[PDB]
Amino acid sequence: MKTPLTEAVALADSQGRFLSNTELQYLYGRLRQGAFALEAAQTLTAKADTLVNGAAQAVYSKFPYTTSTPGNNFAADQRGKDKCARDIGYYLRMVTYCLVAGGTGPMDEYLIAGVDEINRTFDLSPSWYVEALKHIKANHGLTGDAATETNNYIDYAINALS
Amino acid sequence: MKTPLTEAVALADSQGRFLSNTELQYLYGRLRQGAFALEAAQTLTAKADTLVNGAAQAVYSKFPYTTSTPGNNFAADQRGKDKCARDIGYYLRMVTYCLVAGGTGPMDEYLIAGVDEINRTFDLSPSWYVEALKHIKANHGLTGDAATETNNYIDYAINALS
Amino acid sequence: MKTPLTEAVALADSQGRFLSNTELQYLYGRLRQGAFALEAAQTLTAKADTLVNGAAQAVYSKFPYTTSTPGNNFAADQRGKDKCARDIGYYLRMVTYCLVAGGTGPMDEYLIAGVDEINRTFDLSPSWYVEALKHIKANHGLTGDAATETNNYIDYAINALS
Amino acid sequence: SIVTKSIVNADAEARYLSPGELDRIKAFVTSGESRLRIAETLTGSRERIIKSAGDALFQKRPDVVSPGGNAYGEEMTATCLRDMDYYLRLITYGVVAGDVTPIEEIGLVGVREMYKSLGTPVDAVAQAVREMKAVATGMMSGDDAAEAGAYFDYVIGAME
Amino acid sequence: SIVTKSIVNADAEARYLSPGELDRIKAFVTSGESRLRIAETLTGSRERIIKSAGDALFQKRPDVVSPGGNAYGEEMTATCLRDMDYYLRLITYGVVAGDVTPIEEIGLVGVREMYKSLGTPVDAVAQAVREMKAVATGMMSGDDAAEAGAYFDYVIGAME
Amino acid sequence: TIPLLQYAPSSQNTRVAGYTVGGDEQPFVFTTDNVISDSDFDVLINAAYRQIFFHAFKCDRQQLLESQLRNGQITVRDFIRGLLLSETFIDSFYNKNSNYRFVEQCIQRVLGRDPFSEQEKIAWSIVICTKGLAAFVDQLLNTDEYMENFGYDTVPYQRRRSLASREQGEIPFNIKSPRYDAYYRSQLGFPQVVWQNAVRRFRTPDRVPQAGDPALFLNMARSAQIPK
Amino acid sequence: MFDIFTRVVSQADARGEFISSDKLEALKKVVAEGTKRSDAVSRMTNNASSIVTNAARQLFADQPQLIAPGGNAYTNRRMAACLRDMEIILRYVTYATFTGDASVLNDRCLNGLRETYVALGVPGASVAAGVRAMGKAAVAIVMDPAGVTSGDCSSLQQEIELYFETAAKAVE
Amino acid sequence: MFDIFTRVVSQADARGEFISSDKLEALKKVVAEGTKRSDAVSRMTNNASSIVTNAARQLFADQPQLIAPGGNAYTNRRMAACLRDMEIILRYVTYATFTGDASVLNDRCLNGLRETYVALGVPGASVAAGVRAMGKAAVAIVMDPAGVTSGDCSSLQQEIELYFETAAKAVE
Amino acid sequence: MFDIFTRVVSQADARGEFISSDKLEALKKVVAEGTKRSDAVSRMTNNASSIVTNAARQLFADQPQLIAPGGNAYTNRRMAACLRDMEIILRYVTYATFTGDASVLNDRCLNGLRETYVALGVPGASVAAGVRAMGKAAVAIVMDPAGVTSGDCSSLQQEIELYFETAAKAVE
Ligand SMILES: CCC1=C(C)/C(=C/C2=NC(=C\c3[nH]c(/C=C4\NC(=O)[C@H](C)[C@H]4CC)c(C)c3CCC(=O)O)/C(CCC(=O)O)=C2C)NC1=O
Ligand SMILES: CCC1=C(C)/C(=C/C2=NC(=C\c3[nH]c(/C=C4\NC(=O)[C@H](C)[C@H]4CC)c(C)c3CCC(=O)O)/C(CCC(=O)O)=C2C)NC1=O
Ligand SMILES: CCC1=C(C)/C(=C/C2=NC(=C\c3[nH]c(/C=C4\NC(=O)[C@H](C)[C@H]4CC)c(C)c3CCC(=O)O)/C(CCC(=O)O)=C2C)NC1=O
Ligand SMILES: CCC1=C(C)/C(=C/C2=NC(=C\c3[nH]c(/C=C4\NC(=O)[C@H](C)[C@H]4CC)c(C)c3CCC(=O)O)/C(CCC(=O)O)=C2C)NC1=O
Ligand SMILES: CCC1=C(C)/C(=C/C2=NC(=C\c3[nH]c(/C=C4\NC(=O)[C@H](C)[C@H]4CC)c(C)c3CCC(=O)O)/C(CCC(=O)O)=C2C)NC1=O
Ligand SMILES: CCC1=C(C)/C(=C/C2=NC(=C\c3[nH]c(/C=C4\NC(=O)[C@H](C)[C@H]4CC)c(C)c3CCC(=O)O)/C(CCC(=O)O)=C2C)NC1=O
Ligand SMILES: CCC1=C(C)/C(=C/C2=NC(=C\c3[nH]c(/C=C4\NC(=O)[C@H](C)[C@H]4CC)c(C)c3CCC(=O)O)/C(CCC(=O)O)=C2C)NC1=O
Ligand SMILES: CCC1=C(C)/C(=C/C2=NC(=C\c3[nH]c(/C=C4\NC(=O)[C@H](C)[C@H]4CC)c(C)c3CCC(=O)O)/C(CCC(=O)O)=C2C)NC1=O
Ligand SMILES: CCC1=C(C)/C(=C/C2=NC(=C\c3[nH]c(/C=C4\NC(=O)[C@H](C)[C@H]4CC)c(C)c3CCC(=O)O)/C(CCC(=O)O)=C2C)NC1=O
Ligand SMILES: CCC1=C(C)/C(=C/C2=NC(=C\c3[nH]c(/C=C4\NC(=O)[C@H](C)[C@H]4CC)c(C)c3CCC(=O)O)/C(CCC(=O)O)=C2C)NC1=O
Repeated sequence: MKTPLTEAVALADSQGRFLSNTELQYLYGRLRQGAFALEAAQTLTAKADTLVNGAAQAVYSKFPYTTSTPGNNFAADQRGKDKCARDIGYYLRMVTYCLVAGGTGPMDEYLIAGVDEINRTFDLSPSWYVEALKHIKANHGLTGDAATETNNYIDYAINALS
Repeated sequence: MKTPLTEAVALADSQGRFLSNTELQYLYGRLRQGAFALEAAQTLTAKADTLVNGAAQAVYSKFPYTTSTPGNNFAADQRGKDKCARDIGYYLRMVTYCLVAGGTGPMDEYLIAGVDEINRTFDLSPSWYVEALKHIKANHGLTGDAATETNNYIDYAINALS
Repeated sequence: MKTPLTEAVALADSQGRFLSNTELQYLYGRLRQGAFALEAAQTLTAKADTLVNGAAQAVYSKFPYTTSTPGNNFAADQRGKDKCARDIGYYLRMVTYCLVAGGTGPMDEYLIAGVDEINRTFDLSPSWYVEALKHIKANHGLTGDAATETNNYIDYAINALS
Repeated sequence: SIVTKSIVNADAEARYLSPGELDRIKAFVTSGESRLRIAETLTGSRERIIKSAGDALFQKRPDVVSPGGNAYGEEMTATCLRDMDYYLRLITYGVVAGDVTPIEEIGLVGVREMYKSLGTPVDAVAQAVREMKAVATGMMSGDDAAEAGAYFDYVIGAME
Repeated sequence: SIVTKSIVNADAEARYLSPGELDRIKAFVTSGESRLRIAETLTGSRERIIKSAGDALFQKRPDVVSPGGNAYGEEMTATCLRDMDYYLRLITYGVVAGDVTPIEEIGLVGVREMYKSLGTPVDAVAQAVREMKAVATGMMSGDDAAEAGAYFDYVIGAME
Repeated sequence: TIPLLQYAPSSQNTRVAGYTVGGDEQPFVFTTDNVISDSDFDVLINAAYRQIFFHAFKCDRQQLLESQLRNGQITVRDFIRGLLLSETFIDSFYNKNSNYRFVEQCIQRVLGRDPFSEQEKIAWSIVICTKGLAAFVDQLLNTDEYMENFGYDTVPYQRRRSLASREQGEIPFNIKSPRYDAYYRSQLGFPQVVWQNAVRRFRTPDRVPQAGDPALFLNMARSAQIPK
Repeated sequence: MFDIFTRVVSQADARGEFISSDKLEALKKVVAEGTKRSDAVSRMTNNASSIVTNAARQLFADQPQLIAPGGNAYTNRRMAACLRDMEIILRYVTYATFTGDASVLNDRCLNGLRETYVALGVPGASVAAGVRAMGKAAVAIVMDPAGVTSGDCSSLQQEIELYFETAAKAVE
Repeated sequence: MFDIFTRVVSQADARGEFISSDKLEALKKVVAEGTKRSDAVSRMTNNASSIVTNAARQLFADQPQLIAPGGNAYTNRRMAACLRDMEIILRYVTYATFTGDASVLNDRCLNGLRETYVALGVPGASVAAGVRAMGKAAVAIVMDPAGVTSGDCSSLQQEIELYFETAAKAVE
Repeated sequence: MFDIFTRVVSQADARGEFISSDKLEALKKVVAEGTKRSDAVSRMTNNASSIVTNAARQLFADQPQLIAPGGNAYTNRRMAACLRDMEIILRYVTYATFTGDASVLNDRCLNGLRETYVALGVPGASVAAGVRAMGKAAVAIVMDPAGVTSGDCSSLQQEIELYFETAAKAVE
């Protein structure tokens, strides 16, 4: 759970010392971040369902073979589409959780830490999720510094994928 | 390099003792294996080029999208086909090397140890290589116990892939 | 308990992998060994009592002082002879156990691991047991490859003694 | 049972048993062999009845096993299957006795008060006996399934 | 208990409780805390007491587990350990009550007639309680072992 | 930086000399001295990962530490320290467990032996907070026992876990000591409702043993040994 | 950590005598069928990743509460650890049927993992059902003869199902 | 090891949905008062050695049995360990009011130190009274104004006294 | 880990006062007889291997079940471990009578080895009888005069038999 206040406490604890001005600098910086990041997370919460459906449709558009071939890993049947838009919503929910938490900790603990072996065991290409995250980071519709750090979290998920 | 004589020497060395009858049992067993395995490796050496082309054609048949979409990971252009039949021949050569060596050591050191991160970085689906290895293990045309242990090595490569 | 199948499982477990063709080579070799070794162990079971008495008489012949001097370590009295032919039969029984088990494990766990400190504490010369094992390996009366590996186990006991 | 009911109904009326009641007792006495066969059918396969009926119930009504429901957890699901076992045992008693006075007189009088004091939805219990009836009448011949389904029908009717 | 015994002994004599009996009840009332501590010591480690005492008993008296004895077989040895569990439970009751009238008034009156009707050697049962006493007084402090060994002593004395 | 309060060492299998020849149940030893191949280094690295934190995921692995290890610049005890001060080991082990529980877990893994008593873990637990986890790991690696049994380039392992000519040795520290304690389990709310078992766990109430039945003690009656 | 042969050796040493003849005929028949034991073991081993993926595939279709948020196998890290736990159990089953003794399976998993799953909050029921389904699929994969000379596997289906049921019951 | 934000994130993930709006307004007010919270923290942190020395000063004036020979804090080494234990407790209080959650204070001290003081023979009552007096002096040092702009210090007096009472009750 | 002198020092520190005079006269007599304590300790130490071999020699003559196959000390490795356990017990007895305190013997053996022998399946009775016979032979070897100036060793036979009985009772 790599969030700034948690890791500041971990630094001060591993050093064995009290808190210094460094952690207070970390804190006024974190409050500066959260002062826009919480409203941006609320805006993503508002636009979430349409973003999930648009990402799923873009993923079906770029990879049309997954809709066609019979296979339980592919979303040819309906249960594949339910499970697969479910993990689209999982990715978007982890993006909002990292927007609230202020660090890549929630996605690192809920998504990243086992995603490679899961995609290895289940024959899931990570490029599908890369395409979906690219569609989300194109279509989230935020502006300014909140948009840049949202794109930062999504690009972090992309780099963790491939 | 997990080959039986090497690992017998490693056991006797880590125990700090001389060789016992256990390693000689390992040895008469290894010679029993090699007495057919060397001729089977020669037969695979004979049928290698047609097996490589047949595996590449079966891979293009089951995954027709890779021939169509533009992308340097896909074998749409000609250089993709050269590199990709090159790694077909790589897989077949590692199968023959493990047939000669008598253990999964050569494929474990030359193929398996980094294949997951390579397919992660390069957007290569391992299912392509699984299809190719399945075509090879169907079409190698050996018979008997040599055929069973050849299928064992190919199935080991499949399980290491996904 | 260094037996071939046990140590193959230990290798595959410490490596963290499944079983490969190496352990199956170990297995067809172990079955090849046991296919004569079990009948040789039965033949030693048949000739055991006369071999024990002959080894005890050869030990009394080469070391005649042990029958003469008063001492509880020496077999001058009758209880020394009972206990001492008992440990002759112990050595022969461990030889048969290693013949059945297919490795030096049973003698290594039942005899070898403490024999040096026991002979140190009890004033027993190990050369007595070396003479007895030499008489056994001369007079066991087997033939062929079973005889060679029986002599291998007895020579292993000799080298572990001195 | 049938004999108890006929004796009591003639007993309040200060009369003997009428001959129609007597051939009723006679017909029940002759049909007791088929009643005992249905009872052995229900008794010998109680494990599969309780298991499959609990499976189909929790498939049908998943909220009582979800956190928040009554039968949530290991021991609560075990007590739920125990209550289903109780009701199958009373079904066997009512099959043998030829009437529902064992079932009613043991486990149906204050069933609403008891399951209201425990916090249990009684409709889900009716669904449990419905799935028990489905598995049990899937296990027998036609007239045997009808005769057992009469008592299963009485239990689900006495629930609601 | 102590209070029952004092009340009955004053009750036959048609008198009230004498002051010496009253300070007896008072001293038992004060020592009840140590009695409850001995009871928790005996209760919490009953598994190891029964297991180790059965092991030492069958080591000491192997003929009752040999074919021909009473406690031969799986269920017979389980019933033997159950009888030892019964006697350890009565030991705990007698420890709390401060007197042996729970132990005697539950499981020691017709013990000879019962174990003669079952075909059981009573000396081997006395050895079972002896090994239970050894494991239990090996588990406590000195005065606690003496106070528990008094009741264990009463059980082995009431056997023979 | 006051000295530790002195504590009793309890009796253990490691405390005796022990007279064992090379058996199977003796754990495999991995030194950098007898291994030089790319192969053998990969096998050693996976063995050290297995010993320090039961399974190592691909994100869990440290490219820096293994990369330094194949040259020879870094000794295997420094690789052990790099795994110990690693952030994923701290996150999985130090954050979730209690302090005393963490000291217990890490002493088990690094020294290869169980802690002698609770008093020893209490004694060692003060170094962690007074000086940081880095100084605690530094104080734990340079003791007499680690330097005597493993040293600079031997991967640590459980010492005399299994006895000679025994069927069952001891529980491996990996399966025995989990990653987090019961407190963190209570934080997760982890006892999950399983209705699909209670269909198959359900036995008829007549078949269930009661307080007069000897079926409760039957497991003890079959677990106890009776001589012939 | 015992073989079949070391098991007979330890029993004969506890008896204190030599090995009797009938045990040697039993071990001769074991040496005749030990390769037979092995053929199932190798065809069991080659399909191991398919076995664990199909087992988790049916299990998480069967109990969707584990995939549901707040479930025990919900998190990606925890789900990878779940597949790791299953693969470990299958590997030690293959080891025990290699050596022909359940003592390796006992030694390596059983005595600790029940307490581990209690302490972790892991539901023992789901992993018990998963090991049962994995064992059913393993015997189903082993028994089919595809490109194999006809032979009798009847005893060895017995032994493999014994090992799987021992694992599933020790898990609980 | 949790923040305020990670606490809301874990609760929203256990719910399985997105974060509701009222929790976001609560977190916005938390982000507005988080600096509030921590100026308070900084003036608590700067006087920490004075706080622990005055706390031990009043405690050993109050209970002279600890200073008396045979007392638990009598020996010079033990007395230094006592001041170390108190300073550690104050430091983890400052950490918990930094992160705004009591889970760090729970994680780092509470579950083990009660059993530690039982096993050591340390009287839990004296250290409980010392943590209470230290907390009273800490709020008394935090609440006074000396050159600082007026602020809503009071809720945070609520939270700091909560953390100190949690520490004193977990010590017992 | 205590001496005689450190025992008096710890008791005087728990009292909190200086050492009283009668304890100092007792320690002066201890310093006069401490050499007396230990020349014998030296004659106990020099014959240690003979003591443990004669003790095991009488014990395995007395209980032939341990030497019998299936017995606890039957196996050669186990028999060497048995002689090692006995020699360790004798060595810590010699340490405790060197320092003049039983706390070293308690610290190094007693609290753990009873549970060790329970968990191992070691019969505590045989090793208790062996430690008793070893102690009887040790006092018998210590008490005889063969070229040594005569002295009254009555309280040191008392102390050595105390240490041996403490070891035998802690073993059980
Ligand atoms: C909270 C973070 C989180 C993630 C990311 C996650 C992914 C995840 N996706 C899974 C399956 C899946 N994932 C997909 C997704 C797709 N397949 C396609 O064809 C589409 C391109 C894409 C749609 C987005 C599908 C269809 C399945 C079901 C296939 C299966 O049986 O394993 C599974 C196996 C569970 C199961 O079999 O039902 C996991 C663990 N789980 C998590 O807990
Ligand atoms: C000796 C063992 C060994 C293996 C297995 C191996 C694989 C391997 N394949 C690669 C690329 C590749 N692999 C493929 C293969 C395919 N793509 C397809 O569409 C087909 C389905 C499949 C044909 C078999 C292709 C087309 C490339 C070139 C793509 C690239 O730029 O990275 C690369 C990156 C090197 C490069 O970019 O040229 C490696 C390392 N290398 C090795 O040394
Ligand atoms: C199963 C493997 C095994 C072995 C090998 C074994 C040897 C063994 N031999 C012993 C004694 C002995 N060993 C001997 C043997 C001899 N002395 C002679 O003069 C002859 C040359 C030779 C006859 C073979 C004798 C006479 C004793 C009794 C002497 C004694 O008190 O210690 C003892 C001490 C036990 C005792 O004192 O009775 C052991 C442990 N024990 C084992 O469990
Ligand atoms: C609380 C007072 C109390 C006692 C003591 C008691 C004993 C009691 N012991 C019984 C059986 C038994 N009890 C034993 C016990 C022993 N046999 C041996 O060899 C050992 C020496 C010994 C135990 C260590 C055995 C073997 C039986 C079975 C007798 C039979 O099956 O014929 C039975 C008949 C079956 C049953 O209903 O349990 C009773 C009632 N019941 C009581 O209420
Ligand atoms: C060599 C023998 C061996 C076994 C058996 C073993 C089990 C084991 N499983 C664990 C976790 C786990 N095991 C499971 C498995 C499951 N949970 C479920 O929900 C399902 C019911 C089941 C899937 C079949 C899961 C999900 C965890 C993760 C718990 C966590 O990380 O919080 C842990 C905690 C540490 C960690 O995985 O990284 C251990 C020690 N470890 C061993 O060394
Ligand atoms: C590691 C490489 C390797 C393999 C693969 C191997 C297999 C193998 N299986 C054999 C036998 C056999 N294998 C089977 C197996 C079966 N028959 C059935 O009908 C069942 C469905 C199935 C088991 C499920 C049978 C029945 C035999 C008969 C001979 C024997 O008992 O070994 C034999 C005996 C010798 C021979 O065939 O030449 C071999 C070689 N040997 C090796 O060295
Ligand atoms: C990070 C969390 C953490 C806590 C809380 C902790 C407590 C802790 N306090 C200890 C000792 C102590 N703690 C105290 C404190 C007190 N005793 C008294 O008399 C007073 C009631 C009180 C003063 C407030 C004393 C005197 C000792 C010394 C005991 C000794 O050395 O024998 C010890 C024994 C080891 C040692 O100090 O050097 C631990 C582990 N350790 C930790 O790592
Ligand atoms: C780590 C170094 C550091 C410190 C020390 C720091 C403190 C600090 N306290 C502030 C505000 C404040 N601080 C307080 C604190 C209080 N007012 C009261 O009346 C109470 C008694 C007391 C709390 C107990 C208040 C009320 C404000 C008003 C502004 C705000 O809400 O931040 C601000 C707002 C920005 C500014 O003042 O320029 C700063 C900088 N900032 C830093 O970067
Ligand atoms: C410093 C204090 C200390 C003590 C006391 C100690 C005892 C000790 N005795 C042991 C074994 C043993 N101890 C005995 C001794 C006996 N068993 C018998 O049958 C006789 C009753 C008795 C001979 C007097 C034996 C036979 C074993 C071997 C058990 C085995 O290896 O399976 C073991 C198991 C590990 C091993 O020896 O190699 C320990 C830890 N260890 C210590 O570190
Ligand atoms: C470390 C090397 C060393 C040894 C061994 C040693 C022994 C030693 N023992 C002595 C005395 C003595 N030692 C004994 C011992 C005993 N008498 C009995 O009858 C008892 C059975 C037995 C005790 C159990 C006695 C009685 C004396 C008389 C003188 C004295 O009190 O010291 C003395 C006095 C000075 C002398 O004898 O010249 C010496 C030197 N001194 C040394 O420097």
